[PDB]
Amino acid sequence: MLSEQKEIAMQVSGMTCAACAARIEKGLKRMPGVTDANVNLATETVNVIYDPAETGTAAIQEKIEKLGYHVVIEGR
Repeated sequence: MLSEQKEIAMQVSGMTCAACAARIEKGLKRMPGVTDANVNLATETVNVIYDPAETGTAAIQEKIEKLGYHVVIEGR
C-alpha cells in the first residue's frame, strides 16, 4: 500500500578520514531509492536515508564492498 523511507545509521571500517567515508556514502547516494547520505566520523558512523522498496542494507553492503570498504550492521 505504502513506501515510507527510513534512516539507517551504522559503522564503517577502513575510513581514513579525508572525505573517505563521504566518498563511500556518496556512492550510495547514487543507488535507486536512496534520498540522502550524512557521514558522522566524529562517531566513526554514517547515516543514510533510503526507501526499503527499492533500496536497503542488502544493496548497500553490495555497493559498499565495491566502494572498497565494509560496513558493519551492528547496533540494531
